[PDB]
Amino acid sequence: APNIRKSHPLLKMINNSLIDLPAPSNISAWWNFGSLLAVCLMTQILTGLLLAMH
Amino acid sequence: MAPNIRKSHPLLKMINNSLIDLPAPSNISAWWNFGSLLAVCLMTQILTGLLLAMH
Amino acid sequence: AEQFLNIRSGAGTSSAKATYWGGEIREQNGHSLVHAAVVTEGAAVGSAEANAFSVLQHVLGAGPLIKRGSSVTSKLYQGVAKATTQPFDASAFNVNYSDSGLFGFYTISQAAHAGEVIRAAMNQLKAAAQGGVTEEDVTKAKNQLKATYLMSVETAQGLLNEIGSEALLSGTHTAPSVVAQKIDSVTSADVVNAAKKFVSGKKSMAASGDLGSTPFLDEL
Amino acid sequence: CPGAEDLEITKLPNGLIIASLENFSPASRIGVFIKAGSRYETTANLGTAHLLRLASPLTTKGASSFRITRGIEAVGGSLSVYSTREKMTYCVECLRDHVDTVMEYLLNVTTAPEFRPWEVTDLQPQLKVDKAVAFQSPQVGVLENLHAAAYKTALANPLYCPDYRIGKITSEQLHHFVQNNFTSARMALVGIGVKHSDLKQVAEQFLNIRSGAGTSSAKATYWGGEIREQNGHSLVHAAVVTEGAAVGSAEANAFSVLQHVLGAGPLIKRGSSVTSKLYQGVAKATTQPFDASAFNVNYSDSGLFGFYTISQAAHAGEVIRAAMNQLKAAAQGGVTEEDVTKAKNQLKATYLMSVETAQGLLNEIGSEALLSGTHTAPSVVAQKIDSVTSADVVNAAKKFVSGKKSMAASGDLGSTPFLDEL
Amino acid sequence: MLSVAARSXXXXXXXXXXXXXXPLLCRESMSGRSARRDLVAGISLNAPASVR
Amino acid sequence: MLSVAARSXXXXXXXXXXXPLLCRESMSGRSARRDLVAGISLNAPASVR
Amino acid sequence: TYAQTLQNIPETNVTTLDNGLRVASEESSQPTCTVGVWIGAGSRYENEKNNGAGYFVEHLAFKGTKKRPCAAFEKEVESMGAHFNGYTSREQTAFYIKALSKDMPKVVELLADVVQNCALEESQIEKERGVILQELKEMDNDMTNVTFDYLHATAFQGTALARTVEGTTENIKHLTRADLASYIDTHFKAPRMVLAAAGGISHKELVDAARQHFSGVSFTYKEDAVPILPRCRFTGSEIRARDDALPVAHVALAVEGPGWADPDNVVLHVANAIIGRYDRTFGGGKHLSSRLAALAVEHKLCHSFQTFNTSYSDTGLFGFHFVADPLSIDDMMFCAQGEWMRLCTSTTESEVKRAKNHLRSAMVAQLDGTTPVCETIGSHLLNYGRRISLEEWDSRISAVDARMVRDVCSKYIYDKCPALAAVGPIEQLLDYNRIRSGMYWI
Amino acid sequence: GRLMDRIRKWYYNAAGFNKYGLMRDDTLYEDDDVKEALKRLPEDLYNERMFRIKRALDLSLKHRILPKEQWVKYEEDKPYLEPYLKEVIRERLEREAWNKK
Amino acid sequence: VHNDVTVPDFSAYRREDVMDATTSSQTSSEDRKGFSYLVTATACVATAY
Ligand code: HEM
Ligand code: HEM
Repeated sequence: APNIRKSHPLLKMINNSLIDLPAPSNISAWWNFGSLLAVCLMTQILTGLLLAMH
Repeated sequence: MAPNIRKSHPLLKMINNSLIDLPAPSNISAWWNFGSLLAVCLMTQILTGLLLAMH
Repeated sequence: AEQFLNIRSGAGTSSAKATYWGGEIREQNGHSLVHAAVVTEGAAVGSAEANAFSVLQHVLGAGPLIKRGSSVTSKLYQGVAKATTQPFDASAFNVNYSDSGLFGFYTISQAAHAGEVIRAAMNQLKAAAQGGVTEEDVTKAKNQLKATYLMSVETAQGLLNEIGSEALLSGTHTAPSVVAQKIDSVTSADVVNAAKKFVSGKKSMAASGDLGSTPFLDEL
Repeated sequence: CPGAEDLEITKLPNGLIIASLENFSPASRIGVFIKAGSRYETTANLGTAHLLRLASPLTTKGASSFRITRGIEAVGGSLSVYSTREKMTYCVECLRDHVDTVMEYLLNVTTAPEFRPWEVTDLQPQLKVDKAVAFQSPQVGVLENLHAAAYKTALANPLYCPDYRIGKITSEQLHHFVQNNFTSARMALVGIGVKHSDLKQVAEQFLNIRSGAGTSSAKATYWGGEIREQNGHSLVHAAVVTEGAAVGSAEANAFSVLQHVLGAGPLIKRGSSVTSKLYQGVAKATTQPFDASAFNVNYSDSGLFGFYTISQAAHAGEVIRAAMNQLKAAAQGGVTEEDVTKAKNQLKATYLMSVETAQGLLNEIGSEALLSGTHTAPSVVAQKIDSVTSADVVNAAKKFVSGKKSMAASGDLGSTPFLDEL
Repeated sequence: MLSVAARSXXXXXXXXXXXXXXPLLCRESMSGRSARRDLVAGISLNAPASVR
Repeated sequence: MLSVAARSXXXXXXXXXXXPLLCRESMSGRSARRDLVAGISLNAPASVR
Repeated sequence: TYAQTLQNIPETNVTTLDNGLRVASEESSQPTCTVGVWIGAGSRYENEKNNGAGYFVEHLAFKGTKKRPCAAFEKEVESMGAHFNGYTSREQTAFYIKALSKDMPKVVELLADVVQNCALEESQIEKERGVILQELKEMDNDMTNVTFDYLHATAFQGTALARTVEGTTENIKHLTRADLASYIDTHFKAPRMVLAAAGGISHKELVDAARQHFSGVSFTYKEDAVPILPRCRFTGSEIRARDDALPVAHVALAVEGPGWADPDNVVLHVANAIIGRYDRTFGGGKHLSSRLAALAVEHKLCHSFQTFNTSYSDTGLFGFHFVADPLSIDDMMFCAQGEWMRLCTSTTESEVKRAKNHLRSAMVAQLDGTTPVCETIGSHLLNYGRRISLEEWDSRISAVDARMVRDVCSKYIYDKCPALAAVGPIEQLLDYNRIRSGMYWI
Repeated sequence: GRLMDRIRKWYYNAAGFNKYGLMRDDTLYEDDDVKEALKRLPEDLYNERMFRIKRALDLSLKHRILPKEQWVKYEEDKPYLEPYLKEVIRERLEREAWNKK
Repeated sequence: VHNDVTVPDFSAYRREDVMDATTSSQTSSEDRKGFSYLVTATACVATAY
């Protein structure tokens, strides 16, 4: 595979789900919540760990 | 579609392609048994750890 | 039939009468076994001249009767065997179409002994076009044919295929005794002349396999 | 500074010919002409000549498959192999300064191939591709079947390896083919743009496989067949020929002229050739688009002559019959003393222009230096061409009308006639 | 005998390769293989392809 | 004229698959001048006459 | 030796007729030759309603003049073994003849008779109408051309250069005997033309014949004025003609070039020499020196690809074109843009040394025969206002070095908005934005 | 003298792959050069090697070995791949050196 | 035929500097990009803070 984004067993994953992933050209802002939910989750975990430490 | 639901299902295909139809060398010795033990061990440590963490 | 069948009568499209060409098509494909057919225009279906070739067929050899045996009643085969020494096969080829027909022989042989096999298959056709047909060969063939025809109707498929082919091209069913009567009413001459029609008529050929030693229609 | 040189042309003991020139061109062009082609194949090694053509870049005893390409490209040079049914030409091109460099590879490729089994094996599937592009022009499909129907051997052999043999050719067949045909007495080392002394030093002082005429081509035997390819195309291509004349034959110049008299390829962009009796004759018979020309081929021991047409499927009959009358009408004094004069110059012009191209020139100097042994004077060729009588031409036309014809068609032939309907 | 054959549940199938396409070594495994007469062609919705 | 042609850097390639002319203009000059030649270059397209 | 042979090349004699026409030639020892007139006129000179005239004209330019009708004209050309051909581009048209050095003078007379007295018979015009319409349907099936027209159509959208040379369907169906006449009168004029000859001809004898049939002189000052055309605006954009029923996809991508005059064009051509070209019948295969050709072979990226530096008077197109299966378009484009970035950022002295040698051989090859040497002269004068010898070109080429190529390519390629034309089953190639990002960071 | 020869034949026997019926070359780790070398092997040598390997793997799984009689002998070990491998490496170095300067 | 195809008018969307079909769009290139890249660079700086 020419570009190491298609062949690498890990960069292929980041690629096939966040970079070359085919998305409908017309999804509205109501399709923005999935990512927010995700980011939210990583955020809760990070602040939670920080609190759990005290 | 695929005949057996072990090849097509996005999850059973995973359990299958890594623990059931996975091609393994016919002659790996007992020294190849530690990977699974390490895994089982890990699941075990986590379970007993949670039980202890609760007290 | 009555209560159902539609698609109105008539005969719509008509086939543009077949026109003889007498060509020679050769297919070099590397095969170690060369197949070859050489024919001339022959009898048409239900033709008078038909039964003649059918007999000239069996007189020359029209397909083995003894498992793994060397046909003796087959002049063509026997004639070939005397010319070649390696494995092979050779037979009388005969087709009867509505407005035309084809007749000749068909061979199979190792690429190198292709020449000898086809030339040999030829002499056997010429040698017959020259009185080389005993009054007996005609008698053997005659029954050899009535037998073949007869057996070929034990199969429900064979029978229906017989009763049908006539009921369509004719309008009625010939008596199995008429067919037999029409077949033996073939003279030793009818046969020899059929052989001549082949030697005189314009030939068309078709080969296949490694033809590096196979002859051209104009080398016969 | 530089001026007019002279076309030297030595020959060594082993029979290797060496033709050379020098027009002080900024670029040199060297070739290796060889009497070898698909004509020397047998049912046993068909296609081998074709593969040998594609195998030019394979590793040699002196240079690797790698160095041959990177080495030639490094000096802006080139390397190609053109071949007919009976001649192969390996030629390279480059700037004067790099001739020496580019020479090493030419030497290696034509005399020291290795035909390593694996290289050969990886290469074979290429015959499949190379053939597929060539056959895009229907022009090539019918000429394959033409030669096929016209002969029984040698020249009857296809120029592109048959399908059934793709992937079945061996390194052995390649080696034997090169040993029995690439022999010094059948080879010539032509070369435009270099001092004759150097091109000579290279030859003798380097070439191996040699001395002799190894395999000999089994004289071509005329058949006069008729091969037809029904393939659905809306445009029918057809060729009808008769045994014409061989190379160097006295009867050669005659057909060449009968060619131009009948029409041998347009001279005015989008124009309706008038000097073309055949074309004009056809146009009067058909009304839709088309093309028609005089076909002429000169081979070592034989030749082909006739016409080639292209037309809508339905107006195929009228076009070919029309093309015929135009050949009979000429076989019947239908050739003016002037038509012969037009053609005569029309030909000397064509020949002349066709030598402005370094490729055309080298191809001329080479074809002679190999089939002959020396270079004819451009005035002799012209002298030999006009010395053709109005009769020579008319008789050539008769030889066509009388001789046995072989034909080759292609396309939807539902209205195309059979050789015996002409 | 106007039969196109008499002059020219069961059944076994086969398989080849496409794209380009996809043994007899004695007079025995070849005899009877020289075109008796014309060529017929069959197709069944329930059985193998036939040819004579 | 013993030239097989005189009787019968640059260059553009093509491509096909495996496994148009509509007037006397885009057809004229396409009737087999003479013999058929075939070429192959290690750096340039394949040609045929 | 190379150095010297370049010098011995006979100089190009040029003399202008007081009526505005220029006469140039390169005399050789050759018995045969070529002469013709190269006009500074094409589709860029046409407008919305007369698009195609220059082409409709090119078709009649051979159906005879008034001095001599069709059959006569043809007969007269054929019967003397001369070849008459020509063409018409966007900024250039030309009609030239191939014949024996002897006929040189009669040729000129004919050339002049065509460029001046084209009969434009009206019965002929109704015939060429169908002929042209057909050639459009035939050329419509040549993806490579359909693609470069689309490239132009978008690269220079809203301007003259955005038009096809053959014109529109409507124009061909309605152009008038008038328009064609008008085109010839307005455009085929002495100061905008060049009489070029190559072969064994005497400049003297040539210029003499010119004065003789290339007469008509001008009175006003405007008749000696060569109009400067309104500049065409380049636009970073794309046109995607999709048809999944087509066998293979065609892609052409390019940035704006400098235009004939600019010396950078030398470098650019050296650059293109580094990337080179390729097609499935190149025997070199996996060993080709062109990195893109190599990958193409290794990964089966395309059926073929080519780089081009299409120059014009004031603008140009510098890009590349490739043909590839529907499922390899992306990777090809990816590797291609890659090689471009490599040009702006890491070109080696080894790559250039070879590129120069390839370019030298290339320029020399453009002078193989009289017709091509004539084409060079016709175009050189018309575009550079003089002839540039191989000795001079070579000097320019020898001056190019890695450092230079990087700077020139960075100047025209790096972070630019390209023009993109894509035809066929192009689903796998996508988003201008993504293509755009490919324009930066090696 | 024969020192190197004694050592070599010693090691060869100490190694023990001959006990599985393997040839010295059958034991090469398949890096890139070896991968290429193998592709160049004639059909017969390739299939013979294939069986030898599958044979060793079966012995290995069985925890058995070949009967002393069947062990490959030092002087009968055919170095079938070394000729090819050395060439594959010869070519690679050429390309490598050529792509530098 | 493809000859009957032309790129629609993008006047309604063009930036000023490249609105005139007769002016080199290259002169305002570094301008149109410098602006958009300035916006981006700024977002980066804000995010870095
Ligand atoms: C799905 C993600 C999570 C959710 C929905 C969440 C939600 C909450 C809620 C509702 C509270 C009570 C807040 C209040 O009113 O005081 C809380 C408290 C807390 N969470 Fe989480 N939490 C999440 C993840 C975590 C994680 C991953 C940790 C540990 C690594 C964590 C550690 C804590 C701690 C230490 C507290 C107690 C201190 C406090 O009340 O602020 N949380 N969490
Ligand atoms: C990779 C897995 C783990 C390892 C290697 C591990 C190891 C250890 C070790 C060495 C100790 C001290 C044992 C001693 O008393 O001598 C320990 C204690 C403990 N671990 Fe883990 N642990 C693991 C996972 C967990 C998990 C997942 C939890 C929590 C859910 C956990 C909870 C605890 C607790 C509560 C103790 C303290 C009570 C005790 O000392 O027994 N452990 N762990």
